[PDB]
Amino acid sequence: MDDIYKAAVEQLTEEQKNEFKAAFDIFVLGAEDGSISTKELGKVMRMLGQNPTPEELQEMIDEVDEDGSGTVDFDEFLVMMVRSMKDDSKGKFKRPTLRRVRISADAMMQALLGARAKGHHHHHH
Ligand SMILES: NCCCCCCNS(=O)(=O)c1cccc2c(Cl)cccc12
Ligand SMILES: [Ca+2]
Repeated sequence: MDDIYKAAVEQLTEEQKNEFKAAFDIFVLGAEDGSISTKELGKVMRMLGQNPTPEELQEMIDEVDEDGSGTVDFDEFLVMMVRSMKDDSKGKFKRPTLRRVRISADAMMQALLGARAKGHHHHHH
């Protein structure tokens, strides 16, 4: 990924990396290679209530696939989380376009992370 994103991944503390790593494992749940691909990508999207097609799944991976690997590995999935975090920027001018569907990284992470304790009423989630 980008040098900046790469640094961001390394910057994350043990807890931060562990927190993100949880999504990676869940994302590649059953993944033979262990990386997140379109098949795995769609699985996570389904959990979030999204059902993107294979074409969309590959495109989504490309977003975090600077190397054009086509898949989101441990370092790649971390970049996605970092990308959304950016310099504390969210954006609201994007509006529904060239997609019509917007999924927040934080919301997605909670969907994947929220599979153990709590999750019934968030509360400090
Ligand atoms: N404010 C949100 C920041 C934008 C970055 C999130 C991307 N938003 S996204 O809809 O393209 C998206 C959602 C969930 C998982 C994704 C995976 Cl595993 C790969 C690629 C895209 C993914
Ligand atoms: Ca990659």
